[PDB]
Amino acid sequence: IIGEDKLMVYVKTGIRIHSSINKILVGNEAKLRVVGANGETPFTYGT
Amino acid sequence: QKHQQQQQSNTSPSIVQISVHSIELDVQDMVQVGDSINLIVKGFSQNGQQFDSTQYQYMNIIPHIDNPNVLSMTQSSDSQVFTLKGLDQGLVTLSVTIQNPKTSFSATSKTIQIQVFFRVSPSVLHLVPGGHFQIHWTGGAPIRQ
Amino acid sequence: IQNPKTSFSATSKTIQIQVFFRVSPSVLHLVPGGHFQIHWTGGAPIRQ
Amino acid sequence: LDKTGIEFYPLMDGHGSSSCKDVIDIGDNKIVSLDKIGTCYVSAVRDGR
Amino acid sequence: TEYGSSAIFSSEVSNTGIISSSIDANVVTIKGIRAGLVTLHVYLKDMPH
Repeated sequence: IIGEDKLMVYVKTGIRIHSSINKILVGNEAKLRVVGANGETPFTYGT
Repeated sequence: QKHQQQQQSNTSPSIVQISVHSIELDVQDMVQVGDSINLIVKGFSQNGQQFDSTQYQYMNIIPHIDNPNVLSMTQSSDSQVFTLKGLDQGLVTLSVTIQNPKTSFSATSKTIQIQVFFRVSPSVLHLVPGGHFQIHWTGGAPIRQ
Repeated sequence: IQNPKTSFSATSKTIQIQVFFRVSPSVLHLVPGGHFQIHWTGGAPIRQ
Repeated sequence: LDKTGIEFYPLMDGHGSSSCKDVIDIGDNKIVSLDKIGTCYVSAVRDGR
Repeated sequence: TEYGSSAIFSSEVSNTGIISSSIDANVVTIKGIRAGLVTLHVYLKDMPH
């Protein structure tokens, strides 16, 4: 053996909606996204 | 001839590596709404030796969070230690970057995640025989429960 | 080794000397059904 | 030249004249000039080669 | 209508070498390098929520 190293893998259930705003004016928009129910972001599941 | 590998020189030298190349974060994955936990940032060398706390006063330490509205952070009276606080229920992703302020070279930790942390509705129901219903519920760990 | 009076040279055999690893990332987060390939740095990449 | 396994090394004169540290810095795949007038020499190495 | 000089953006790429990204002002330009699926992430650097 010329070395050992250790990756920790966390695996984390349901889904939720996410937005930073929940009001909109007439004629305005907001972009919505999904996030997982533990907090899983589209970075880790979106692919 | 057969034992020659074990004869060390009793005038033992010192060896100094000159250059943070990996980071560990020492903290808990769960905190209550309204309460706090500590985070310790461990910086290591190219050869896996930790730096001593007395060297972290020379390091450019930069924490990273996705959802500061659920889990907040401050730095403590020790540069190596940070204080976290939960604000409402949820999940948050956390990491820390350290940079050399003489050479702009940096290293970053693993990402980690921290949770912040039930009732039934209605508490009373009235029916006729042959009636049907479905119970509802609120608050807790809906991603872990 | 070269001769500084005649320019004649001789060369040794080649030999190999070995010097004595890490993973990246050190922490990963996935969702169930997620895939990844581990990356690594150093060790002895011509004998390991 | 940002690509993993590229390496950058400032080159000093054998008379010790080029203290490149007084003219430039090199970090985060950037180059930066400093307060002083001068010339620096640099190698771009790759894969230890 | 105007973001000021404090509106610094960052971007990350969940499968490296499928694309490259580059930001200028408030525009992220990307280029395809290999076939596949990737998430691009973009955030306000100093307010990452």
